[PDB]
Amino acid sequence: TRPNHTIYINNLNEKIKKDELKKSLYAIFSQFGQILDILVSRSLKMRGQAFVIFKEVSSATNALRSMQGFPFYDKPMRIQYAKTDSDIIAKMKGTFVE
RNA sequence: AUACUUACCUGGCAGGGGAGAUACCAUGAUCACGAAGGUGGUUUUCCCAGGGCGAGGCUUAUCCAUUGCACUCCGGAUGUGC
Repeated sequence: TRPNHTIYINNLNEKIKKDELKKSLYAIFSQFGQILDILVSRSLKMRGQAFVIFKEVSSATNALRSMQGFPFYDKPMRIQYAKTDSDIIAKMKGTFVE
């Protein structure tokens, strides 16, 4: 609930292949700012989810506000801030601990 | 259909890995203890050829499970090709 560089997206369509999903998330979410990375896995724990990492928290906050509920492959997107900093954010900060 | 008989038409030949090495066994080698080797085994190194076993992995769809906070791939099942 507290703003973050990374947004967490769930309720994604699980049928969509990994590169396609990264691709289509990039298209939609660059409109709000510079993206450092989009992480997708199709494993059991991680399917249906993506982390979009932005350079600025303000882009993240605007991306979260605007896209909340957005129809994406026949499913509304659920978006939150990530609970924890993404490794590349934390290393940028010197906050990083293994 | 099978076996033989006669007539007619036809008709090449040759083979089954190869090459090394073997200290050990057999061949109980005809000259005062002995050949070397060769041959046949055994073991082994090359040239390797066809099979056996299929651990693992690649690919794609049905069903089942999953609403999951990660940043070291990575749920289950079943089937065509690899």
